[PDB]
Amino acid sequence: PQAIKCVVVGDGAVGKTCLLISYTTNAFPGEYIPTVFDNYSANVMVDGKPVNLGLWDTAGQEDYDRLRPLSYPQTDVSLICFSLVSPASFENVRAKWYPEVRHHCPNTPIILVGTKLDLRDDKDTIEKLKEKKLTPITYPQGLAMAKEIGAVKYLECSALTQRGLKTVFDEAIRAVLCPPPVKKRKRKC
Amino acid sequence: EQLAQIAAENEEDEHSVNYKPPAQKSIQEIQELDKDDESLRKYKEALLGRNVPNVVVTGLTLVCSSAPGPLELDLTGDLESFKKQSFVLKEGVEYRIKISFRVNREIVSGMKYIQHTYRKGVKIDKTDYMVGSYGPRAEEYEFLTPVEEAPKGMLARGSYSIKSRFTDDDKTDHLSWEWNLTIKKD
Ligand SMILES: Nc1nc2c(ncn2[C@@H]2O[C@H](COP(=O)(O)OP(=O)(O)O)[C@@H](O)[C@H]2O)c(=O)[nH]1
Ligand SMILES: C/C=C(\C)CC/C=C(\C)CC/C=C(\C)CCC=C(C)C
Ligand SMILES: [Mg+2]
Repeated sequence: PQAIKCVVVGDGAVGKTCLLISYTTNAFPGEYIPTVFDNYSANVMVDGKPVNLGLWDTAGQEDYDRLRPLSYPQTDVSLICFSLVSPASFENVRAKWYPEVRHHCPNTPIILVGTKLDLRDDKDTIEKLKEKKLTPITYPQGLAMAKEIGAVKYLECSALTQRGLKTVFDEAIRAVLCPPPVKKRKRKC
Repeated sequence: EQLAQIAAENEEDEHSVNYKPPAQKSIQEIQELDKDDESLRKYKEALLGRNVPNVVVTGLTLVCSSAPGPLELDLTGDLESFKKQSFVLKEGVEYRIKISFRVNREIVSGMKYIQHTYRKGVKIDKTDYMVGSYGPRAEEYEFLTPVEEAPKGMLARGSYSIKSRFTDDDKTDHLSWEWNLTIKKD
C-alpha cells in the first residue's frame, strides 16, 4: 500500500512500548516489556484504503539525546506521548519533546497523546500522587497543551484496556492522508 | 531598479523552537551504553548499521520542474569560480533543492543549510533548511527541501549575492561559499 512513517516520542515509563505492542498484537503485555519495541510496519485500512504504517519506538533517555534523532528524517507523523497520571512527563512535553520533534521535523504533523487513561480514576493512583500536591492530568489540560505546541489533534488512550488506542493511529494516518493545505511558506517576498 | 527600501525584509519572520543541542557522544560510546539490553542493540543497529572530515557535501541540485537538463553545483574543490559564475532562474517558478552529502566517521546532529540572500550588501533574507541527523555510511545521502516558489520581480528582478553554508547543532562549519543568482523573465 502507501507508506506512512510514524515515530513515537515521550518520557520513559509513559507507555510508548506498551502502546505499540498493545496495538500490533491486540493484547497488553504485562511483565516482559522491552526498552524499545522493535520497528514494525502494520497493514491498516483507514477510510477505505490500505496503508503501510511504519511504527517507530524510541529511547527517551537523555542518554541517547543524539542517537534518537536519526529516526526523524523521512517521518510523516510524530506522536508525543505522556502519562496522564504523571504531571512530570506532561511538563516535559513543552520543555523537551515538542522542541525536539519540531526542530527535527519542521512541517510534520504532531499528535499529543495522553497514555494510561485507565489510571485517571484508580484510587491508589490518586493517593500516592494526591500526597505530592499533584492531581491527574485533565482532558482540557491536554487539549490546552495541544493548542500550545500546535498539534493537529489531542487524543487519550490506555494500552491496558486498549481504549481509544485504535483512533490514535487512525488519526495519525488521517493526519498524513489528506491534511489541510500548507500556507506555501517560504514563498520568497 | 532603485532599492533604497530593501533593508527591511520585514521582521525576522522566524519561529525558532528553543532546542538544546545534544551533548557530544561518539558511536562507540553509544554502542557500549546498554549492551545487555537486546532491544536497544536492535534499535541501534536499525539506526546505524555495519584524509577526510566527518561530513562532505557532494552537491546541490536545483530541482526545477519546467526547463530540461539538471541544475547542479559541484561543491568539490575550486569554489572561487562561483564568484564569477552567473546563475539565472525564471520568475516565480516552482522549485526545490536536492542536497546530497556523505557522512563518514561520527553522527551529524541537526545538519542544516543556511542561505543568506544579498542585494548590495543588504541581507534581505535568512532561510534555514533543516536536513537532519544521520549516521556514517558509504552510500551518500540525498535530502529534498520542501516545494517552493521563486520571488516575483516587477521589483525584485535584479541580480543578487548569495552566501551559503552547511552547519549543524554542533555549530560545525562543514561547507560555505558565495555565488551569484539572477531572476529573469524567460
Ligand atoms: N495501567 C497501565 N499501565 C501501563 C499502560 N502502559 C504501560 N503501562 C505500564 O507502565 C510501565 C512502563 O511502560 P512502558 O511501555 O515500558 O514505557 P516506555 O518507557 O514509554 O516504553 C510498565 O510497567 C507497563 O506495564 C497503561 O495504559 N495502563
Ligand atoms: C526578500 C527576497 C527577495 C527580494 C527575493 C530574492 C530571490 C531569492 C532569495 C531566490 C532563491 C534562490 C535559490 C534558493 C536557488 C537555489 C539554487 C541552487 C541551490 C543551485
Ligand atoms: Mg519505549
